[PDB]
Amino acid sequence: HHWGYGKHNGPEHWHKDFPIAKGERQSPVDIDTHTAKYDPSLKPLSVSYDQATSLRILNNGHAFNVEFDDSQDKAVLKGGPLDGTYRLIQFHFHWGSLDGQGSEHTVDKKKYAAELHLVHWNTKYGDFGKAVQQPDGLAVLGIFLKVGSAKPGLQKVVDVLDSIKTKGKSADFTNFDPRGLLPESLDYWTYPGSLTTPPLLECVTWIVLKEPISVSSEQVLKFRKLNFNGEGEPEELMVDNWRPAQPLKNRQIKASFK
Ligand SMILES: NS(=O)(=O)Oc1ccc2c3c(c(=O)oc2c1)CCCCC3
Ligand SMILES: [Zn+2]
Ligand SMILES: [Zn+2]
Repeated sequence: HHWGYGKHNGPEHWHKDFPIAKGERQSPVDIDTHTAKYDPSLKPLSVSYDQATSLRILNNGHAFNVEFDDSQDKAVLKGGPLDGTYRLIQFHFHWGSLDGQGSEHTVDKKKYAAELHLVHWNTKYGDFGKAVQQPDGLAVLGIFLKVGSAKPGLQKVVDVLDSIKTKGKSADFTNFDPRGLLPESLDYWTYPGSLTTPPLLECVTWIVLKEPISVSSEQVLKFRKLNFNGEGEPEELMVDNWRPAQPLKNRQIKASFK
């Protein structure tokens, strides 16, 4: 039926509605450190979020995301394996039913408690809608979350989750600075991939940071209180909203660090 993350509408069923699910560059993938290739040509990432303008946070039934005003050339991502400028549009997370799983990408088969995705679109295509139709239309910055000390910058996000527990619930979320979610180092791995939820378009240049951010058990726990269902319906806890690793095929994962 409508795709989801359940046993009867989850990732293993998506290909029926979206044939590309079995494509040549699907995401996520497992990053093998034995085969990752250091590319001395890769430029450092350039992140300019000082002018980022958050608008609201919403539960869309697949996860929760914070939307940004992508009108002006405000918050942009450039450099790295990218050509041109990419505007930040929104960010969301993927997490598990327990600390031992939740991330989409894995490193040497290791799974993290959650994964943060900052989505950006290539300005040369005019708008977000037209970018998804191109192989270099989007750039998603992926950040792993491990359980440990608390991340101050994430507190504002977790404290507001109470008010958007069910699908359809939205809340104004202004003045949130995404810089507080970034790790110390910007070293990264990169490869061409796709969106990890339907429509699964292969229009993403993936940039996965090597350094995970630390979040407390208390913080991650609040993610698990959200629901997939809308208000006034069978309760189905929003947990394990991640897609398993997909076949690497003929792709090569490059590293910006030795
Ligand atoms: N893991 S992820 O960043 O690829 O997740 C997604 C998957 C699909 C979308 C889509 C849209 C978006 O804004 O963020 C997305 C993030 C809107 C329309 C394009 C396809 C669906
Ligand atoms: Zn080796
Ligand atoms: Zn995602």
